[PDB]
Amino acid sequence: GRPEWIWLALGTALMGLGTLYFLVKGMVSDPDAKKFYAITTLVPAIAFTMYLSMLLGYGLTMVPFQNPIYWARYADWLFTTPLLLLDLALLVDADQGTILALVGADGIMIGTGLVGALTKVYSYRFVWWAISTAAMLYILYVLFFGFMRPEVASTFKVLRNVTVVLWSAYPVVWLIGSEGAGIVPLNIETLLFMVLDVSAKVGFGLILLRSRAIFG
Amino acid sequence: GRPEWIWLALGTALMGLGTLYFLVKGMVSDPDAKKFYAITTLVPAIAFTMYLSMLLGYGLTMVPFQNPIYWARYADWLFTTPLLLLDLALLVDADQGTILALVGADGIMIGTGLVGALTKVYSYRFVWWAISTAAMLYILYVLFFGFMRPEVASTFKVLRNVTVVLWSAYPVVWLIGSEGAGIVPLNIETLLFMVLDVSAKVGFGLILLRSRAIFG
Amino acid sequence: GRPEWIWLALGTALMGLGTLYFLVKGMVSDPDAKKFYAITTLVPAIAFTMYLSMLLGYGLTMVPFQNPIYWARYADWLFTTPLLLLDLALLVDADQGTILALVGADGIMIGTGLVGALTKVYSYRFVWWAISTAAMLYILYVLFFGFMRPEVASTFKVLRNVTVVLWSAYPVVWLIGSEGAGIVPLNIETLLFMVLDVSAKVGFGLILLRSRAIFG
Ligand SMILES: *C/C=C(C)/C=C/C=C(C)/C=C/C1=C(C)CCCC1(C)C
Ligand SMILES: *C/C=C(C)/C=C/C=C(C)/C=C/C1=C(C)CCCC1(C)C
Ligand SMILES: *C/C=C(C)/C=C/C=C(C)/C=C/C1=C(C)CCCC1(C)C
Repeated sequence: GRPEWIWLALGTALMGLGTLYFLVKGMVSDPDAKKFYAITTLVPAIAFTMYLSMLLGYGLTMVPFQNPIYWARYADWLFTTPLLLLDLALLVDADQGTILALVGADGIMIGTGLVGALTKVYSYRFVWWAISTAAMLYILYVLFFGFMRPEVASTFKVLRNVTVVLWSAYPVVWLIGSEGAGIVPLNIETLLFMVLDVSAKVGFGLILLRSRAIFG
Repeated sequence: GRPEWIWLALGTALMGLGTLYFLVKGMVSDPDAKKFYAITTLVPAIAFTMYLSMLLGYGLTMVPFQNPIYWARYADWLFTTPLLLLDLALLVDADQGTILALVGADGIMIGTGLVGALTKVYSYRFVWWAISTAAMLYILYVLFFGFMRPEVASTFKVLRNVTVVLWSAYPVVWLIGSEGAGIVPLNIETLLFMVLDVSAKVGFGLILLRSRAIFG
Repeated sequence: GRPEWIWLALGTALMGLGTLYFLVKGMVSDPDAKKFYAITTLVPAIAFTMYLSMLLGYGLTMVPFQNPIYWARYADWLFTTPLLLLDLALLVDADQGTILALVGADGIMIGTGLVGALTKVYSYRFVWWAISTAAMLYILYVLFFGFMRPEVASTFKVLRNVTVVLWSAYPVVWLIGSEGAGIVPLNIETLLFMVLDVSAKVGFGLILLRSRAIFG
């Protein structure tokens, strides 16, 4: 019924297939590699469920500021974005202190994202967007300045670059889409997030899980 | 007022008493044993609070598909089921990678359980049930195939068998009860969950905390 | 508009400034010290966001028992109180078992706090208050009886004393304020929590982050 259904359906499909691929691929005894397979398989598994929830209409609510807001995205990102950061952190043997900073900053990013998404005073939505963007920028700063076997170095560099590029798109899509200024229709916005989500999840995992960096 | 009150009241009582028993019993210097006492005491403490919430009417909502759904169960299981899995994982010195898989799969199980519980399209409730059951089955697979001092071996075998049997009952009760097909009345369903919950929590803890497997 | 706005605004300001101070101060290579800076900076960062949410009206709901309840407090405390306990636990090199007990007990404290805050049967609100207070008392007991370099000893003693005093005020404020008996107006209650929150967060962090106890 809703025009964006096609992109929700494809996202569900692609997340589903990616999960099954990583699950089959991970069938691995090396403790380190097992950690990467676990993190990297859980990511699209979670996204699969949240995409499904949006397709079926459960992960959608109306916010008066009567705007269709897919809140399920934030339930997804609350878990999947810290997991993706753990993949990076583990590659480089990050100190626990740096892990907590990343995870905590990420929680703030998604939580303020959600508050902004659900806020009924239009102008205040963008205050929450700004705070969330600050947390994102802190995360990007830590990834470049806050942190090594050569193969770990090469793979970390690729994944970090992928991360900086894709993650930076999210706040732009939100600002111009139905959560923000409403300059890009919900249908197109759903498509953008779908492309970003699959790349950031399945794309990312493929690069990581095909590299020898994950073995001790 | 509501017929199931008696089973909510007994569950609250039994969870309460089990918590106090484990608390008194744990009054223990061995680091390993302290970890088991903590996990195993927190479990029925959480369940106590969620049983209380249901007795008092706070953990109950009406879902139109006007069906009384005790959502408090899922707030309980979200924390207590991973904790029970940590008890198992620690016994056998599981690799962190295997722990994340178990915990993550468990989160998916309960989260999709909850979505199914609260879904307003009747047919879709059972799609969520199926996904949750898949996650449960993955958990059971890991417990048997994804993993040792003899006393650890004996105790792990008992607890794992208890786990496989009791946990497998939960999806059956849900399917036939008020969350699913509505073939078994809410009153009887509440009783089944109460028996399962106490066994899976207090029964489980008694077997674990009386074994010498918990000491290094 | 609402009289308590001034205290929400100052709390937001003070939490904001404290976060920036700790962030600048932490600009530190020692792994141990990094852990303390992370925990201690995240704390007022979270509180900043939740104070903002209350100022802007998002973190407030009406509970019929038509009472204005700031639920945002509990979203704050759910994360910040375990973090503050981790600061203490790490100082003294607590066993993981003791950490889980503290964190778990803290989760119960805040969760039952929230249930009480949102409960529509007046008398039952204080049952939840009593359970939460029991969990708090268990936490205080562990801090004194459940647990060392001299500088670690001195700093831990100060922070623990600060903790026992400030934390014990929270249940009293709740009982006499708008969540409980309604003997102290919401405006004054908001002020009390603001003073307690800043002391418990910024005060606490200043004492910790100025001590040499945080370096290995
Ligand atoms: C698989 C999903 C991924 C990698 C999602 C990343 C999402 C973000 C980095 C979102 C950031 C946002 C802001 C920085 C501002 C407010 C809007 C958000 C939550 C989209
Ligand atoms: C103390 C509580 C325990 C051990 C609960 C275990 C609960 C489950 C294994 C529930 C499983 C479910 C499914 C597998 C399908 C959907 C319905 C659920 C959530 C009951
Ligand atoms: C920064 C915030 C801090 C340190 C908050 C501490 C809050 C508590 C210790 C609250 C305790 C409560 C009870 C013990 C009973 C019910 C009411 C609560 C949640 C305020």
